[PDB]
Amino acid sequence: SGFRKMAFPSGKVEGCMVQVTCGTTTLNGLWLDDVVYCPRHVICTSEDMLNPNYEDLLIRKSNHNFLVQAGNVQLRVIGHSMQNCVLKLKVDTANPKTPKYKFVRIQPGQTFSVLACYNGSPSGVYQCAMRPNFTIKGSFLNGSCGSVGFNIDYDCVSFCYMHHMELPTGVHAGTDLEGNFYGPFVDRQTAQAAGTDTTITVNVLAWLYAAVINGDRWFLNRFTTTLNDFNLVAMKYNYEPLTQDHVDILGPLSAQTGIAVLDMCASLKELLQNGMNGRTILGSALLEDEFTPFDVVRQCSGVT
Amino acid sequence: SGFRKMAFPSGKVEGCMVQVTCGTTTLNGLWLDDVVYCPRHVICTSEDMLNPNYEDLLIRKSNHNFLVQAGNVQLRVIGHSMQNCVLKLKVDTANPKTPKYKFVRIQPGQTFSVLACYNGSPSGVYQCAMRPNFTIKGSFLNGSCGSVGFNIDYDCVSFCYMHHMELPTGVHAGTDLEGNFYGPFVDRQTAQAAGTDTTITVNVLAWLYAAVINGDRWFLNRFTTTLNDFNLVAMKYNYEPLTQDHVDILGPLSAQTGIAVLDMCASLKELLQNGMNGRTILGSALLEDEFTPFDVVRQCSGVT
Ligand SMILES: *[C@@H](Cl)C(=O)N(c1ccc(-c2ccccc2)cc1)[C@@H](C(=O)N[C@@H](C)c1ccccc1)c1cccnc1
Ligand SMILES: *[C@H](Cl)C(=O)N(c1ccc(-c2ccccc2)cc1)[C@@H](C(=O)N[C@@H](C)c1ccccc1)c1cccnc1
Repeated sequence: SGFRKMAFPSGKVEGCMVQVTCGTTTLNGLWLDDVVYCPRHVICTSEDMLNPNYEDLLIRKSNHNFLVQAGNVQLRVIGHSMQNCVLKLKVDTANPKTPKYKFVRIQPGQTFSVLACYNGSPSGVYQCAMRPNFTIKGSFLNGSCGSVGFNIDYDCVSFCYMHHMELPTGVHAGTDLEGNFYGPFVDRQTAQAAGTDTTITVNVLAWLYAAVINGDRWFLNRFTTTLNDFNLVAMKYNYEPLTQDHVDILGPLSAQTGIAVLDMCASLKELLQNGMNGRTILGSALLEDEFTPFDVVRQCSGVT
Repeated sequence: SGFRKMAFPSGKVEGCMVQVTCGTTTLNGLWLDDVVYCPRHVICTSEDMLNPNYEDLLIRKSNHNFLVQAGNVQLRVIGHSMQNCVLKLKVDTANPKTPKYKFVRIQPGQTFSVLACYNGSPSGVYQCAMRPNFTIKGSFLNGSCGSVGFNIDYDCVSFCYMHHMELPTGVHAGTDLEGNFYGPFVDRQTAQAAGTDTTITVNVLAWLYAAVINGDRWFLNRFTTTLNDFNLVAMKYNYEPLTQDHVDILGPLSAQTGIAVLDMCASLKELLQNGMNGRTILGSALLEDEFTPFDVVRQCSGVT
C-alpha cells in the first residue's frame, strides 16, 4: 500500500556524470563510451547570450579549450562536434561504467526520472512529466544544466532529456540527447514563453485508479459518461482530450479495479465540476497528472 | 527554481542490496563488509505469524538454511545471529561495493530516502519522513521487507530504517539497523495502531520559506505572533509545539528571506484558521510537512 512520486534507481546514471568546463563556464556532461554530451551554451560568454552564432563561436574553440573531469581524473578531448543544441566531446577513454543505453525522444505527458547534478556530482533524484506545452516543472538551480532525464527498462537506460535552461515562469526547458529542444525554445537569452499547459487527462485517471487500489474510493460515483460528453467537460477545464488509445492504455487498471474507464471519467467530471469539498485523494487536495498508467501499474505490481 | 520531493542518489545503496531466502520466504538484505542484515521474520512460516518465539525458531536454523544471493553470486553463510529484530548473516566475502556507512537512529520529523526493493533488486527511490507517531507513509508491496532508508552526507551513507511490515491503515513500520523498532510495534500479526499523528510544524515553516524563495508569497500577512500564542493555535490543529531550537534551526531561511520566524508563524496561524481558500502553495492545495529546514536549504543552495 501507499503511493509516492517514485524515481528509478539512479546508480547507472550516476556513473556517467562528468563536469565540463569551457573557459569560465562550468556545467554537467554525460559520458557514454568515448563521447561526452553537454549543452552547447557552455561555449558562450556574457557578451554572446542575446543572439549567439554557435557555428562561429565553436570555430574559435579547440579540443584543449574543453576541460572534462570525472571525479578527479581529467579526460582528454580528441574531438568536438555540435549536433543541434548539444556539444559532443570525443575523449580518448571509453567510460568503463557505460550502461546499456538508448536515446529516446519522449512524448508530452510521459514521465521520467531526473538526476539533478552540480559540478558533475549527482545531488538528487526526482520524477517529472513532460508537460503538454513541452516544459518540465523541475527543481534545478544555477549549474544544473547538463543534468539528464531517463527511464530504465530492465538493464537499458533510455535517456530522454538534457536540462538546458530555466524560463521566466520558473519552468524548465531542454533537449533530447540528439540536441533537439522539446517545444519551441531556443538556447539564447530572449523572450520565450511556453504555450498554455493542459492537464494530462489519462494520467489523472491512472492516479484515480491508484487511489481506488489504495482504498480511497469516495469520489467514485453512480454515473457513467461518453468520450464525447467527457471531452466537452474536459476542454472547459483545460484537460487534454481523451482518446480510445487512452481508454485502451488504462485497461490493466480497469481490469484490476473492476471499474470501467467511462465510469472513472464520470467521477472525474464531478470532481472537476464540484471540486473535492476539502477532502484528499492519495494525500493530495488537487488532481495529480504526473503519473502514467505504467507508473501506476509499476508502483502497484512491484517491477524491479 | 521549483521544488520537488527529491531523493538522494541511490547508487551507493544499490550495490549493497541482496536477496535472502530461508525456507520458503524470500526478502531483501543489506550487505556491508562481510555481514548481511535482514528482518528476522524471514525465519518464520504461516503457522507462526500470530506469536513467534524467534529464539526457538532460530535454534531450528543452521548457516546452510540461509541462501544469500547478490545478483547471480551465491554468498556462503559462515555465521548467524539475531540482534533485536534483525538477523545478521556472516558471509565469507566482504562486499567490494561497501560504501562508507554509519547506522543512525533518526528522530521523528526527520526525512530520509527509501530504496524500494523486491528479490534483492532495486525498484524505485522516494523521500519519506519519520512521522511523530513513528510510522512512515511509504510505498511498499509484498516482498519490500528489508528495503532500507538512508541519508547521504558526501560519500557517507547513514542507514536509518529497515522496512519490516505494513500496518492495518497501510502505513509502514520498521527498525533501525540495530533492529530496534521505531515506535511501539512488534514483528507479529497482532492488532497494532500508530496512535495520533501530528503535523511537523518546523517542516511546514521550512516549506513556507521554500515557497517564498520560489516567489509564492500571497499567504504572507501583516501580523506577527509569539511562541506561546502560536503554540496555543498549533495544539488546536494537532501541530507539534514549536521550540526555540526549531526557531534557531530556521535561521538560514529566515536570513535568506529577510522574514522573521515569528512573522512566518503568524502566516501559518491564519492559513490554519482560514484554510487556503482553494489556492495553492508550491503546487499543493495543503500544507506540506515532509521537508526539513535542511531539505529546503539543500534544494535551495545546491548541495551534492
Ligand atoms: C514483507 Cl517482504 C511483506 O511482504 N509483508 C510481511 C511482513 C511481515 C511478515 C511476518 C511477520 C511476522 C512473522 C512472519 C511474517 C510477513 C509479511 C507484508 C506485511 O507487512 N503484511 C502485514 C499485514 C503483516 C504484518 C505482520 C505479519 C504478517 C503480515 C507487507 C506488505 C506490503 C508492504 N510491506 C510489507
Ligand atoms: C545552467 Cl548550468 C544554468 O545555471 N542556467 C543557464 C542556462 C543557459 C545559459 C545560456 C544560454 C544561452 C547562452 C549562454 C548561456 C546560461 C545559464 C540557468 C538559466 O537558465 N538562467 C536563465 C534565466 C537563462 C536563460 C537563457 C540564457 C541565460 C540564462 C538555470 C538556472 C536555474 C535552473 N536551470 C538553469
